[PDB]
Amino acid sequence: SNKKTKLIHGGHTTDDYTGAVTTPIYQTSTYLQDDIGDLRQGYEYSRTANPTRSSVESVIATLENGKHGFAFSSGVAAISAVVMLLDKGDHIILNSDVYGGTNRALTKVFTRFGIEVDFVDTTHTDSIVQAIRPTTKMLFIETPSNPLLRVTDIKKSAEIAKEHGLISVVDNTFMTPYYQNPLDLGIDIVLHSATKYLGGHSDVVAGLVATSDDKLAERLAFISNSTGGILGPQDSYLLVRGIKTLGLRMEQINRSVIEIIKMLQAHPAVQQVFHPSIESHLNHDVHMAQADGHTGVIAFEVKNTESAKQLIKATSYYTLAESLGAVESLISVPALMTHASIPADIRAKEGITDGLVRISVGIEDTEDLVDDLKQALDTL
Amino acid sequence: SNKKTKLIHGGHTTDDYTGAVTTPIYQTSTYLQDDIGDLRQGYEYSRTANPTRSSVESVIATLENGKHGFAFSSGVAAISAVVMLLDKGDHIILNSDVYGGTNRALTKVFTRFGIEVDFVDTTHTDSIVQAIRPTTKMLFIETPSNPLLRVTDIKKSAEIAKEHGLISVVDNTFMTPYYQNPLDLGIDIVLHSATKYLGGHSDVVAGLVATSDDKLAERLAFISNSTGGILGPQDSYLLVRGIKTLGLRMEQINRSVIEIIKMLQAHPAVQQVFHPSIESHLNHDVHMAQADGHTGVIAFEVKNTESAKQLIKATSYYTLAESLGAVESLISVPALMTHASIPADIRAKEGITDGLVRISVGIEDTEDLVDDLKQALDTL
Amino acid sequence: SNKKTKLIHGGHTTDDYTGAVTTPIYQTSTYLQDDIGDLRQGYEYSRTANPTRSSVESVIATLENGKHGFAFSSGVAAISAVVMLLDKGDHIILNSDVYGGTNRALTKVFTRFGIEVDFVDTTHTDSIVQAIRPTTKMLFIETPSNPLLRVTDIKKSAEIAKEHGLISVVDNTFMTPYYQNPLDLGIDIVLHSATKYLGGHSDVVAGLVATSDDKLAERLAFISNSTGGILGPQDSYLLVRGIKTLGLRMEQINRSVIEIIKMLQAHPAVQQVFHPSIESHLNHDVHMAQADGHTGVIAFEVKNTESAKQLIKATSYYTLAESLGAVESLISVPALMTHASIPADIRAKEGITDGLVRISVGIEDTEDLVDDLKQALDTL
Amino acid sequence: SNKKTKLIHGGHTTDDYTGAVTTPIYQTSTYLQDDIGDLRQGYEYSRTANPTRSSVESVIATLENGKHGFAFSSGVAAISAVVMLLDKGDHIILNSDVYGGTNRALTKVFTRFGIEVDFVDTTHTDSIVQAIRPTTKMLFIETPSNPLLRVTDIKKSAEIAKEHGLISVVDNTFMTPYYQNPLDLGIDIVLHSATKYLGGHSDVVAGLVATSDDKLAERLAFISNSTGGILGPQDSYLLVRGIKTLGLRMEQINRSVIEIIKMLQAHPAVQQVFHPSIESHLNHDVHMAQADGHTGVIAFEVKNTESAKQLIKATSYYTLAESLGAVESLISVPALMTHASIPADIRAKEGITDGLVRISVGIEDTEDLVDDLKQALDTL
Ligand SMILES: O=C(O)CNC(=O)Cn1ccc2ccc(Br)cc21
Ligand SMILES: O=C(O)CNC(=O)Cn1ccc2ccc(Br)cc21
Ligand SMILES: O=C(O)CNC(=O)Cn1ccc2ccc(Br)cc21
Ligand SMILES: O=C(O)CNC(=O)Cn1ccc2ccc(Br)cc21
Ligand code: NA
Ligand code: NA
Ligand code: NA
Ligand code: NA
Ligand code: NA
Ligand code: NA
Ligand code: NA
Ligand code: NA
Repeated sequence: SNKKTKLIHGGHTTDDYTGAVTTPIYQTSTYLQDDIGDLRQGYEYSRTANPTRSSVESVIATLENGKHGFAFSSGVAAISAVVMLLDKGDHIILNSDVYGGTNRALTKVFTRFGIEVDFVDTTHTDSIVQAIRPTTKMLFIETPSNPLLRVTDIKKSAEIAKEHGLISVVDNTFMTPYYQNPLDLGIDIVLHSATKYLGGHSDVVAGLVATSDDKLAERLAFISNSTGGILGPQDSYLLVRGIKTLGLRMEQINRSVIEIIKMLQAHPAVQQVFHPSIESHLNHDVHMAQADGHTGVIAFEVKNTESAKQLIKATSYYTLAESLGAVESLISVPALMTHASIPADIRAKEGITDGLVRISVGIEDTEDLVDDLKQALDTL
Repeated sequence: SNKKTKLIHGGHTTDDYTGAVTTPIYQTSTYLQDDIGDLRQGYEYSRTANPTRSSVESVIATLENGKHGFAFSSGVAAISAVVMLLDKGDHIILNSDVYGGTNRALTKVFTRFGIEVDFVDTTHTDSIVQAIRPTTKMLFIETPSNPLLRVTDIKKSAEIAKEHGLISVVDNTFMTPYYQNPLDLGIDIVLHSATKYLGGHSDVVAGLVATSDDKLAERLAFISNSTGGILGPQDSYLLVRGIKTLGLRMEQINRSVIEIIKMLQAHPAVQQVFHPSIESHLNHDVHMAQADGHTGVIAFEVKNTESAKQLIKATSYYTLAESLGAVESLISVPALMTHASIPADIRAKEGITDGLVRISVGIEDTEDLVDDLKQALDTL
Repeated sequence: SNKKTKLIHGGHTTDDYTGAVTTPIYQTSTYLQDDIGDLRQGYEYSRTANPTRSSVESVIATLENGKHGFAFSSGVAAISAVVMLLDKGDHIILNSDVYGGTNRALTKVFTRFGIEVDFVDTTHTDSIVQAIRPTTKMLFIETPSNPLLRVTDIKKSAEIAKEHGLISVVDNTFMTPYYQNPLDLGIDIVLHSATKYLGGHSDVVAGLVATSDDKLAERLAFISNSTGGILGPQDSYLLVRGIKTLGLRMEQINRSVIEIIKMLQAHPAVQQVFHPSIESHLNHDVHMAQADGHTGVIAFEVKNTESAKQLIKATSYYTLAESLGAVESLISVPALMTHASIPADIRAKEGITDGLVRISVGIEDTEDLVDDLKQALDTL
Repeated sequence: SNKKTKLIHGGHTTDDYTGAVTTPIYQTSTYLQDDIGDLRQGYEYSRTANPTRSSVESVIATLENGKHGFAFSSGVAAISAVVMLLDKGDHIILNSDVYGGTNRALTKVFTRFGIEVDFVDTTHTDSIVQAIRPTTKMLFIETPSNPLLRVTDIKKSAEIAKEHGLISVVDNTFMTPYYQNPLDLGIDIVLHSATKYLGGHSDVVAGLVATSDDKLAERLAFISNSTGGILGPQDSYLLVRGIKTLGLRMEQINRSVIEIIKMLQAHPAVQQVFHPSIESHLNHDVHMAQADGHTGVIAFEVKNTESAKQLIKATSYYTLAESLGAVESLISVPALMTHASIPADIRAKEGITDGLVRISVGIEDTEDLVDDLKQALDTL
C-alpha cells in the first residue's frame, strides 16, 4: 500500500523453495537441464538470467511501477545499453548539463558509432521541440541535474516524445523511486545509478533500468545478453538489501536538507544556493508537481577555491570523496573534481565557480550536520 | 619460474597492508581523499578502478606475459569493449565458426553501429590476406574454435595483422594462458571468457583482457570507464581464487582427454572425432607449435538425435548443462542447444549433425570418465 | 556527537590503506610475516584476529561506550563465551524468564560442567540479594525479557554485583545500544544477538560482546581464541553495514510501536498487552530511567489458539517466522513455537496463554501496520 | 566410484530448485512458515540449520563415509563441541604432542569445567590401555601429529576404545578424507580444521565433524545449537568450492613431498627429517596400512636458529606465515612460533630444536620447490 511498506514487501525477495526471508545469492554460472531444453525454473546461463539478479530486477520494476527490470554492472552500463537501442544515424536530445560520464559515453564512444547528439536546456520543454530532427529517436533527461539541480518537466517531455515518436528516458538517480516515478508520467524507460541512493551504502557499483514496454524490454534483454554488462549476484543481493531502508534514509536526508538549506540561505559566507526546494528555483512548481520529496544533493557558492578547501578541512562530518547517496555526508568541489578539464571561463559561464561546493547529505543527525557545516562556514 | 609456480606467485594477490595472503574483497564504491585530487593508493571510484579487480587484472596480465589487464562483467562484455576500439565504417575479419555470442554481438549489435564484419576460414591464413579491405582494422580469431575445434596459426595471423596495420585479437578461452600465450606470438590483445576454465568452478561470469600495448590499454581503460561493463569485487576475488588451481585442473583434464579420445576412436558407435590432438586433424602441427597442451572440449558424432539423447541419459558423470571449463564434465548437443536456429541443411553442411555431441572434460577420475562414456556408448 | 551521527562515524569502518569508505572483507586465514614474530599490522591468524571482524568489534565497543569488542558466530556463542568466565562450582543468577536458548545452554550444557544456576525474578532487585550464595560469581540479566517484556533495574543490579564481587552481564539485544547502554550504568559486560536488530536484515547470525574491563577482555579473548566461536569476515561486514541504519530503523519501529499499542489497548478482541511503554507495566519508571526508547517486541492476548492462528492468516504485513529485529514485521505464538515443551498448566501460570501473540514490529509504514493488524483483529 | 570423481559428484552441492550447478549461498537467518510448525524444506532458523552449511556438512559426511556432518566456525570450535560430549569428572586420553590449540583448550578451558586430561604417547597403543581410568570416556588422537609427524594405529585405537566403552575421535586434518578415513576403521568421530587442506586456499577458518553414530550425532547437533559455534553460509560455500580440487591439490603436494624428502635426506646441512613416508619412521608400516598417501607437512633439522632464519630468507617460494594446507608452500620455525612458551630444555628433550623447520608443501611446481629449498640450504 504505502511506500515504506512496498519497499519491504514489493518484488520477489524471498526464496520460494526454502522459505528464506532474504534472496539467496546464486554464485553460479550455469544450471542443470533435466532434458535438452527443459529448464527447471527458467534458468540456463547466468549471463542470460541469474535468480539473485532477477530478484533485484523485480524490485526495481515494482518500485517504478514498471513491468520489466534490468540490472547492469554500473549506471553507465545501463545508460550504454539504453543508448544501444539506437542505430548509426539516429539522434539523441539530452539535457545540456547531463552527467559527465553520460556526456563522455555519448560524445566520445557513441558518436564514433554514428549516434548524433544534441544537448539542449530542457528546463523549457519547447527547446526539445525545436531540437527535434527527422532523425531524432530518443529523448534522455535527468531531473534534477548535477551539480546545479536544474528541473525538467517530466510529463511534458513524455508528451512531446510520444507525439514525435521518440523513446523517452529519465535518469531518476537523484530522486529515487521513493519520490519520483517517471513511468507513471508517460516516460518509456527509467534508469538509475544504483551506486548512489538505492544501494545506499557506498559498497556497490550498479545500474538499474525499468520499463513497461514489452518491445523495449525485449530489445534491452537482447542488448544485455549480447554486450554482457550484467550485475553479479553478490552485488544484486547487496542492492536488494540496501533498498530495504531507502525510505527511512531518504526521509532522514530530506529533514536534514530542509534545515541545512535554511542555514545556508542565512549565512553571510554563502552566496547562491541551488536546490529544487527553494521557491525561487526555476521550475520549483514543476518539481513539486512531479515529485513528493527532494534529492539530498545541494550546491552552494562560497567566495573562492581557498574558502572551499577551508570548508572541507573544517567540517567534522562532511567527507571528501566522489559519488553521492552514501550514509555519510559527502562534500566536493566540482570545478576541481568533475569539471576541471573545462576552461575556467566556460566554467564561470555555466555557474561552476571556483567556490561552488556540492554536498550530498547523508543520514547523520540533522542538528549535527547543520551545526558542523555552520561552524565551518564561520571559519571563513 | 615454471608455470605451476607462476600460477601461485605471479601477480599481486596479497595485501601489502595487513599481510593477508589472499586479496581482500573491496566491496566499496568510493575512496577517501586526503586533499582534493590526492589519492592514498591511486583509487577514487570503483568503476574506474577497484583493488580486488586490480588484483585479478594483474593476474591475467602476468599469466599472458602482458603489461595491462582488464576485468569485465562477462566474456561478451570483454569482446564488446575490444570491438569498441573501432569506429563506424571499420571492418573486422573473424574466423567463420566464431562463438555464437560473438557472432550475435557483431552481426546484430555492432553492425547497427556501422561496423562491417566478414567471416573467413582462417585455418588457411591467406584467406585473411584475401579478405583484407582498405577499411579493415581488426583481426579476431579463436583457436581452437567451437564446436569443431578448428585451429588457426596465431603467429602467421599476427604477422599478417602487423603488415596490414590491423589490431590482432585472440579469444584464448579454450586453451587458457596455461597452454597458449598469444601475446608471445605477436598478437596485440588476448581475451578470455573467465566464466570457463579460469574461474574453473561454474560460479563466476566474467571476461578478462590482456595486452602489452600502452595505447591500446589506454583506449580499453577509457572504454571500460565509459561503458562500465566492469567485474565486481566478489567475482574478481573468486576468479583469483579459481586461477590458483588452473594448472592442476588443466593437466588432469588433459590426461582424461587423451584417454577419452583413444576410447572414442576405437568405439563402433562413434564416427568422427574433432580435437586438435588427433594427428589427422587439420593444423595439428600448427597447434602443437603454438600450444603446450590441449583444450578439454571434444566433439564427436553418434548416429542421430536419439542416440545423442540416449548417450546423455546413460552417462552417470556427464552432466547436461550449458558452458564449459567446469570441475564437472559437461555434455551437450550443439544442433539442439547452440545451433538450433540454423536451418537443418546448413547445419549438416557445416558439420553440426543431429548426432554431434560436445563434451567438456572435467576433473573427475580419468578411468571413471572413460568407462562411463564407453558404457553409455555401448547402450547404443 | 549525537547518536545518529555516531552510528555513521564511530568505530573504524574505513580502510586506512586505500581510503575505501567501507571496511574491506578479509576473506583470509593467515598473514605474511616479514620476520619471525614481526606482524605488519598485528594480524597473524584469522581465528585470533581478522581485520573485518576487528572493525565490527570496534563498532560495538564504540556504540556501548566500552573499550573492547568481540564478535561471535551467534548470540548463544557470545553467551557461552561469557559463561566460560566461570569455573566448575561457580553459581549464576539469571532472570527467571531468560531466553530459551540461554536457559538451555545453562541448564543442559553448562550444568554438566558443574556450573550452578538459579533463576530469580529480578524485577525486584532484592531477589538477587537473597539468591546470592558464597559461590555466586555472575549476575546475568535481560531487560526487557522475552516474551512478556519484564524490566529489570540495571543500575541497581550493577551496584549489587559490585558489592558482592559478581561479574554483571546484560543481554541488551531487545533495546540495542541505540536506546540503552548498560556499561554506562556500571555493568561489566554487555552482549547482543546481532542476529536481531543490529544486523537488522535477517541475513546474519552473530553475537557481539563489549566491555571496559581489561582483565575481563583478556579472558574473553583467550576463550574466543581457544573455543573458536568467531564470526567470519563476510558476516562481520554485513553487520557493520546493517548497523549504519540502526537509528533510523529503531526510530521508525518505535513510532509504529506507540501507534500499534494504542490500537491494541482499544480493541475488544485483545485482552492484556505487554510492553514497557505502557504506564501500568511493572518498572515502567525504571525502564524510562535507563533507556531512551523502546524495543519493537510487543506481546498481547487474544482469546485462544484459533484466534491467534486466524490473526496470523488474516494479516497482510505480519510474517510468520522465528527471530525478531527484521525489516519485516514478524508474528509468532510462543505457546506453540518457543514454549511448547512446557506443560500447559505451567504455561498458563507463567502467562504464556494459548492466545498470547508476540509481534516484532518492522519498518513498514506505521498506518499500514496499525490498519492491517486492526482489520485482522476485527475478523475475530 | 573413484575418489577424484566422488570429490565432484558426492554430497549435495547443487540447487534442486533452479538447477544451479553450485550450492546457493543462503545469507539468511530465518525462514517463512506456511503454517505454525510447517517448514517448507525443514529450515526454520539458521543457527539450527542453514542450507549452504547443510551442503558442506553433507560433503564431509560423504567424504568420510559417515552419516552426519557438522560445520563449525573453526577447527577448535569443532574440537570444543566434541569435548562437550563429556561431563564434569570425565577423563580424556590424548596423544602427548597434540595440537597446541587443542592442548590449550583442554588444559586451560575444559579442566576448569572438571574434565580430566591425560597425554599419552599413542605410537604404542598399549599406552592407551595403561592410561584408561574408570572415569575415561574419550580417546582423541591426531595422526600424523604436529610438528614431528608421529603416527598412531587408528584401527587398534578404535578396538581399544570399543572394548572400554570410549568415544574414539580422530583429528584427520593432516591427511584429509582423500587419504585416510578413520570412520572406516571403527572410529566414532572424525574431525578437521577445514582451515587447512579442505578449504585449501587460506581464506576460510572452519571446522568439520563427521560421524555414523545417530546418538553421537544427536548430541553434537544439540551442542552446536546450544553453544552456537556454527560456520556461516559464505564460508560454507567457499569450503564446498575448495574441496572440489582437494584430490588434485593433495596429489601434486605428494609428488613434491617425495622429491623434497629425497633432496633433504641427501643434503649435508640437514640432519633429521620427520615424515611418515620415510621407511625408518616409527609406525611407517601402520601409516601405509591406514592411509593411501601422505600429509604435506614435513619437519627437518638444520644446525641452529641462525640457519633456520637464513633458510627462510633465502627461499623464493617458501612463505613465512602460520597455518598449513595452502596453495602456497609455507615455512615456519616451531621453537620460535608455536612452542616458544616452553622452556628451552624441554623443547630440546621433545625434539623441538632451535633449527627444527616445518614446511607445509604447496602446489607449486615440484622441481621449483626442490631447487629453491636446495639452493637456500646451500647458502648454509
Ligand atoms: O570532466 C568531464 O567529464 C567533462 N565535464 C562534464 O561534466 C560534461 N561536459 C562535457 C562538455 C561540457 C561543457 C560544459 C559543461 Br558545464 C560540461 C560539459
Ligand atoms: O544460435 C546462434 O547464436 C547462431 N549460431 C551460431 O553459433 C553462430 N552463427 C551465426 C550464423 C551462422 C551460420 C552458420 C553457422 Br555453423 C553458425 C552461425
Ligand atoms: O522451549 C524451551 O527452550 C523451553 N522454554 C523456555 O523458553 C525456557 N524455560 C526453561 C524452563 C522453563 C520454565 C518455565 C518457562 Br515460562 C520457561 C522455561
Ligand atoms: O604454545 C603452546 O600452545 C604450548 N605448546 C604446545 O604446542 C602444547 N604443549 C602444552 C604443553 C606442552 C609440553 C611439551 C610440548 Br613439546 C608441548 C606442549
Ligand atoms: Na509520484
Ligand atoms: Na507508457
Ligand atoms: Na607457449
Ligand atoms: Na606485441
Ligand atoms: Na542512556
Ligand atoms: Na565499569
Ligand atoms: Na583408506
Ligand atoms: Na562405527
